[PDB]
Formats: sequence, C-alpha cells, structure tokens
Amino acid sequence: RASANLAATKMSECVLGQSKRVDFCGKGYHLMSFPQSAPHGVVFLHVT
Amino acid sequence: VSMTKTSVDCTMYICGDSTECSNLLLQYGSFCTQLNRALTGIAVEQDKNTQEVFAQVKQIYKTPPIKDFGGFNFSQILPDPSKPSKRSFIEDLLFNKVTKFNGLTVLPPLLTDEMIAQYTSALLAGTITSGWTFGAGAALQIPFAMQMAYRFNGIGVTQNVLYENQKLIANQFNSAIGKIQDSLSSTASALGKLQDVVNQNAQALNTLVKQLSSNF
Amino acid sequence: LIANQFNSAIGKIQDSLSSTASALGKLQDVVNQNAQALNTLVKQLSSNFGAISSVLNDILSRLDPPEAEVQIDRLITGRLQSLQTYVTQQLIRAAEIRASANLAATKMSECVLGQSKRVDFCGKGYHLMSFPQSAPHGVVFLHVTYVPAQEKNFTTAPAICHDGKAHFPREGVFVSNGTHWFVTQRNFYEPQIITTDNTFVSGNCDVVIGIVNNTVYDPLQPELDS
Amino acid sequence: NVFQTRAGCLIGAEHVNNSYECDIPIGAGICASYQTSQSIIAYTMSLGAENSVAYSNNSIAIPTNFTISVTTEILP
Ligand SMILES: *[C@@H]1O[C@H](CO)[C@@H](O[C@@H]2O[C@H](CO)[C@@H](O[C@@H]3O[C@H](CO[C@H]4O[C@H](CO)[C@@H](O)[C@H](O)[C@@H]4O)[C@@H](O)[C@H](O)[C@@H]3O)[C@H](O)[C@H]2NC(C)=O)[C@H](O)[C@H]1NC(C)=O
Ligand SMILES: *[C@@H]1O[C@H](CO)[C@@H](O[C@@H]2O[C@H](CO)[C@@H](O[C@@H]3O[C@H](CO)[C@@H](O)[C@H](O)[C@@H]3O)[C@H](O)[C@H]2NC(C)=O)[C@H](O)[C@H]1NC(C)=O
Ligand SMILES: *[C@@H]1O[C@H](CO)[C@@H](O[C@@H]2O[C@H](CO)[C@@H](O[C@@H]3O[C@H](CO)[C@@H](O)[C@H](O)[C@@H]3O)[C@H](O)[C@H]2NC(C)=O)[C@H](O)[C@H]1NC(C)=O
Ligand SMILES: *[C@@H]1O[C@H](CO)[C@@H](O[C@@H]2O[C@H](CO)[C@@H](O)[C@H](O)[C@H]2NC(C)=O)[C@H](O)[C@H]1NC(C)=O
Ligand SMILES: *[C@@H]1O[C@H](CO)[C@@H](O[C@@H]2O[C@H](CO)[C@@H](O)[C@H](O)[C@H]2NC(C)=O)[C@H](O)[C@H]1NC(C)=O
Ligand SMILES: *[C@@H]1O[C@H](CO)[C@@H](O[C@@H]2O[C@H](CO)[C@@H](O)[C@H](O)[C@H]2NC(C)=O)[C@H](O)[C@H]1NC(C)=O
Ligand SMILES: *[C@@H]1O[C@H](CO)[C@@H](O[C@@H]2O[C@H](CO)[C@@H](O)[C@H](O)[C@H]2NC(C)=O)[C@H](O)[C@H]1NC(C)=O
Repeated sequence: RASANLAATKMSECVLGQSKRVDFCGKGYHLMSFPQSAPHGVVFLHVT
Repeated sequence: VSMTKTSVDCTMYICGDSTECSNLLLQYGSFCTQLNRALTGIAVEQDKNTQEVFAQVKQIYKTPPIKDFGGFNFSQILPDPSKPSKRSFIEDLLFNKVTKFNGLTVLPPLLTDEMIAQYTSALLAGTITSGWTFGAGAALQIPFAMQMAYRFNGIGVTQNVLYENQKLIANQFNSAIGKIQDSLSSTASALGKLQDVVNQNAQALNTLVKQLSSNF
Repeated sequence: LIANQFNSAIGKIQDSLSSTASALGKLQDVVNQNAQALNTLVKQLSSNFGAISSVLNDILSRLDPPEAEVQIDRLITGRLQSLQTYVTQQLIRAAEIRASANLAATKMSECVLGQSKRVDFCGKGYHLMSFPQSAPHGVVFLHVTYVPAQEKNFTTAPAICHDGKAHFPREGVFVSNGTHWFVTQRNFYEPQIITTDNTFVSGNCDVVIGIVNNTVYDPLQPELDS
Repeated sequence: NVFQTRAGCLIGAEHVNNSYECDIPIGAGICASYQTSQSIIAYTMSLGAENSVAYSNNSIAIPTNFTISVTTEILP
C-alpha cells in the first residue's frame, strides 16, 4: 500500500504536472514523465 | 502497485471434508470467521491500490490520427491497434518478463488488464495534446513544440533555447526512448521489484500447503 | 465575482454534509473496525476450546483440583491466543492510522500554512488555500482551488519576425483572433499589443520552426518624434 | 437467467450490453447494480466519457473565465 500510495503521488505530480522536487522524478531537472502499465505495478519513463 | 488477491478457507484446510473434525473446530469460536475477514480486507484494498494510481482521469482522451508532434516520436509508447489487447510496444516487453484443492483460491482483479492499458493511454494521450492543463480542469490543447518551451521555463532555461535547438532535442529524445527498448529486451533483472512480489506470495502460499504433511 | 463564487461554494458544503451520510465513511470505518474487533474478543469467552465448560467457575465448582487443572489449561491456552490475535491486529491497524496522521500533518503544513505547487495534493485544480476543520478522530480540509472555465480557439505562433530578428514572449503566449497578433497570459485570455516591453530578441528568422510575420510596436518611437 | 463471466457463474442477473460505472464489483471488469420491473443487472463497467482533443500544431485553447471551487478532503 505504501508503494501504491507513492505510485499515486508520482502519477499526480510527475505525469499530470511538473516537479521541482529534486530526484523525485528522475535524476536531473524534470521535464515530463509517461506512465506504462506492468503486471502488478506501474513503470514511469522520466524525461530529464 | 498491488499483489495477488488470494482467498483461503478453514473448513477445507483445517478439517477438509470431515464431519468429526469440523464439529471439534467449532469449539474454538470464531477464528476462521475472523481469518476470512482479514484476508477479504486485504483483497478489497488491492483493487483500491490500482484505482488510486490509474483512475485519475475522468475522461478517456485519445491522440489525433496525425502524429505531428514537432519531431518527437511516441510510436513506441502509444497504443498498438495490431494487438487484441491494445498495449503499446514497451508495455508488451514488460508483460513478457514478469511471470489448489485445499480451499486455496485466487480471485480475479476487478480492473482487467485491457482496462489498465486504456487508462494509461488516456493519461499519456492527455499529456502530449494538453500539457498539464488536463490535470487541473478541462484539457486545453497546445502544440507539443510549444509545450516544451514552457517545460524549459520551469527549470530556469529560457524558451529560446528549445526553439533554436528543436531538431537536436527531438533527436535526443527519440534515441533515449529507443535505448529503453534495448535495455528491457536483454536485461531480465530490470523488473526485479515486481518479480519479488510475485515470488514472495507464491513462496508463502507453498509453505502453507506443505504444512498439511506435518504430524504436529 | 470571485467573492460571491467563494461564498456559494462554502454554502454547498453545508448542503452536501446535511444530506449525504456516506461523506464521512473514512472515519466511520475506523470506529466500526475497532468496535467490531473488540466484540470478537468478548465473544471468545463463550468458547469451550475443548474444556467441558466455557465458564471457569463451573469447572472449579464441579471438579477437584487434580482434574480441574487440565480443564483450565485448555481455557488459558485458548484465551491467551485470542489476546495475541487482537493485539497483533491493533498493531497493524495502528500503523495504518499513523501513516494517515503523518499525511494529515503534511497537508496541514503545506496546504493551510502555505500554498502548494504539488498537483492534486491540495484538491483538483490550481491550489489557493485550505481551511482545517475538526472531526471525531480525524481532520477535514476545505480546499479552495482555481479552475479554468471557458475557452476559445486561437491561432498561435512560437515567435515573431519583425526586422529579421525573432521575438519571443516574456510571459505568456502569442495568439491571433484571425487577423491580428497579440501577446496574452497563460490561464486567462487578456490580449495585449506586442511591444518591445512584452518580448525579447534572440537570433534571426532562419532557425525557429513556425515563426510568423508581424510588427512589434515600439513605444519609444512616437515619444522622440513628437 | 444465467450469465457466464470470467470470475464465475452469475445466476439471477440480467446481462446488459450497455456500460455504466461500477456499483457492486464482481471481478474481471464486471459490475452489478439494481436498476430498471426492476431487477439486478450485470454489465462491463465503463471507464468514463470518450473525448478526443482537437490537437493541431498552430491552435491553442486559452481559458477566458474561471470558477472557484471548494472540495472536502477527509482524513483519519
Ligand atoms: C464568468 O462566469 C461567471 C459565472 O460563472 C459570470 O457571472 C454571471 O454573469 C451572468 C450574466 O452577467 C449572471 O446572470 C445574470 O444575473 C442577473 C443578476 O444576478 C442575480 O441573480 C443571480 C441568480 O440568483 C444571483 O446568483 C446573482 O448573485 C444576482 O443576485 C440576472 O438578473 C440575470 O437574469 C442573469 O441570470 C450571473 O448571475 C453571474 N454569476 C455570478 C456568480 O455572478 C461572468 O459574467 C462570466 N464572465 C465572462 C467575462 O464571461
Ligand atoms: C481581432 O482583434 C482586433 C483588435 O481589436 C479587431 O480589430 C478591431 O475591430 C473592431 C471591430 O470592427 C474595430 O472597432 C471599430 O473601431 C472604429 C475606430 O477605428 C470605430 O469607429 C468603430 O465603431 C468600431 O468600434 C477596431 O477599430 C479594430 N481595431 C483595429 C486596430 O483595427 C478585429 O476585428 C478582431 N477580429 C476578430 C475576427 O474578432
Ligand atoms: C516575412 O517578410 C519577409 C520580408 O518581407 C519575407 O522575406 C522575403 O521572402 C521573399 C520570398 O520568400 C524574398 O523574395 C526573394 O528575393 C530574392 C532576392 O533577395 C529573390 O532572388 C527571390 O527570387 C525572391 O524573389 C524576399 O527577398 C524576402 N525579403 C527579405 C527582406 O528577406 C518573408 O518570407 C516573410 N515571411 C513569410 C513566412 O513569408
Ligand atoms: C518512430 O519510431 C518508429 C520505430 O523505429 C518508426 O517506425 C519505423 O518506420 C520506418 C519507416 O516508416 C521503418 O522502416 C521501420 O521498420 C519502423 N520501425 C519499427 C520498429 O516499426 C517510426 O517511423 C518513427 N516515427 C516516424 C514519424 O518516422
Ligand atoms: C503544421 O502542420 C501542418 C500539417 O499539415 C503543416 O502543413 C503542411 O506543411 C507542409 C510543409 O511544412 C506542406 O508541404 C503541406 O502542404 C502542409 N499541409 C497543408 C494542408 O497545408 C504546417 O506547415 C505545420 N506548421 C508549420 C508552422 O510548419
Ligand atoms: C447484445 O449482446 C448480445 C450478446 O450478449 C448480442 O446477441 C448476440 O448477437 C450476435 C449478432 O451479432 C449473435 O451472433 C449472437 O448469437 C447473439 N448472442 C446470443 C447469446 O445469442 C446482441 O446482439 C447485442 N445487442 C446489442 C444491441 O448490442
Ligand atoms: C476548436 O476547434 C475544434 C475543431 O475546429 C473543435 O472541435 C470540434 O468540435 C465540433 C463541435 O464542437 C465537433 O463536431 C468536432 O468533431 C470537433 N473536432 C475535433 C477534431 O475534435 C473545438 O470544439 C473548438 N474548441 C472550442 C472551444 O470551440
């Protein structure tokens, strides 16, 4: 559940917007992220 | 995000098909009614976990038939109509990596895998065509080439850097995505965080089954 | 207009709460789970666990000690295991509440005491402010957010050639209502005449993709001519 | 009145071609609800309104008006 809550946080603040949080959305200055599904999980592609 | 929605029954596990054993078990009060409640509570929130992550868009957006995104190439992450389950190319790579009679059953997830892919397409389709505007209110379209100019401002780089370097930036993005496909297609350990969850639940369940062979 | 919309938005909260009981489900479930867990513990006293009776005094009142000692041991083992089950359930459940309590403390700091740029952390929309309200065993936040409402289709351009040089907006985008070019903000259509004070120059016409032709009005020219 | 689903055999529910939001979850994408003489129905649940965006490389939609909304977030 803690991971599921973390995944929901990233979806909101990384896909739907743009983060100023350091290293929260990939190492570098964050531009955008794209979600991808996986078996029992989620995969984020972070563009920095 | 979630794990297997298992369900276990006492009356077939402790006293599987025996009248004498079943009558004795009733002398222990409501242990199984308490246990079957605990496992149900887990199973229900496993659907909540998926619901919170993916069901964040109320409308299913979809990209236009013309893919003129200023030079950027998303064909490796947008849906693939050639599959019966409309999953992208990279998603297909991810699914190809991650892999009884004693009252032990597995319940099916409420969101089927086809529905999960449909949510990620809407989240992805919104991002390219509307920026961050679809998150707050209604999706307001904006050219992708311009969308990056205001993503660059967000990190303190003046937007003229993007436009004067638009072909260079687009080519670097396309190659960066291509490397992801090469990474996944060869390195199995990339998905270890999800394989361990599957392995832990199967390993825990097999221990439960083996316990029936003990004399105690 | 803004003040009247705020006052009506607050009024709707009262109408929502006064009729929909399910609004407080997240707090009612916590109360129900603890009462339900505690009642199970009490019911366990009625079980025999293998002894001849669920009542402890009836064993003592009917058996002399060398026999009662075995019958009592069955009740102690069963009742002691019942407490361990209850306590374990509370330790896991208490950890779940703490995570919510830590989340509630985070929102209080970053939503009431300040203003968040985190998306959907403080309500859906562009966050303005939040107001805390207490509740039984919980906290209720009223999140005030800005949501864009009505939109128009404008033609746009990334830059403008005037004298061979590319002009870019300082803040906002270039838009056209079909015939004229203006510079305007992001989240509120407010056209402005393109001047030397709205834009900055970089390079020339030949490198940016999609540049258009217009004139950037220079406010200084009429002041020196007159 | 027997409807075969991927989660098991559902008896007593009237299978419907339409798609709605989930009311009582069953599994595998099937939900049931009590609505129109009235009876329990089963259907494939829907994810939301289908809505394409009018994308083009020289077209922007800019809001001209706004609304102030207040939402309620409840935490234990
Ligand atoms: C941006 O959106 C706003 C609403 O989201 C717009 O404000 C609305 O503007 C219209 C037209 O000017 C008003 O409608 C008229 O209102 C008058 C008087 O209103 C009184 O009665 C209403 C109804 O009880 C009440 O809500 C008001 O507070 C007044 O007491 C009526 O006589 C007319 O028949 C007609 O209904 C709306 O009332 C007004 N809404 C609000 C909340 O103020 C605004 O015009 C939009 N701006 C732009 C540039 O488009
Ligand atoms: C796009 O915006 C421009 C800028 O406002 C519009 O041009 C303006 O159009 C109005 C309406 O025809 C003109 O108003 C007229 O002004 C004259 C005085 O010049 C007055 O005597 C008339 O009674 C009328 O009010 C306005 O002058 C004109 N501005 C300029 C600088 O020419 C244009 O019409 C808009 N186009 C669309 C499709 O909305
Ligand atoms: C914005 O305005 C500028 C200038 O008004 C336009 O540039 C002009 O483009 C035309 C044709 O593209 C040029 O004509 C060419 O002239 C050369 C000689 O210089 C001649 O050999 C060719 O056969 C042709 O006639 C014109 O010279 C050029 N003017 C300048 C000052 O560079 C520009 O095209 C406009 N923007 C758009 C998008 O049309
Ligand atoms: C985006 O990348 C894909 C992946 O390479 C491109 O698809 C290739 O297209 C060329 C010509 O159309 C073919 O020769 C390749 O075989 C394709 N590769 C694959 C894996 O299908 C696609 O063309 C790119 N986007 C654009 C607009 O060119
Ligand atoms: C925006 O995209 C459109 C896509 O049609 C571009 O229009 C085409 O542009 C090419 C060359 O750039 C021409 O050969 C075609 O004839 C155009 N098609 C039509 C229907 O006019 C348009 O150029 C793009 N915008 C910019 C600024 O390049
Ligand atoms: C609603 O769904 C039912 C199936 O659940 C459809 O009935 C089928 O119709 C096809 C014709 O395309 C037949 O080949 C099948 O044999 C029918 N099913 C059965 C069980 O006989 C029905 O046509 C659908 N109606 C609408 C309006 O969508
Ligand atoms: C902006 O323009 C687009 C296309 O010119 C509009 O989208 C069309 O809207 C009509 C009805 O409003 C639909 O019948 C079309 O199918 C839409 N086309 C596409 C490609 O989606 C859009 O509504 C306009 N925006 C506003 C705010 O009016």
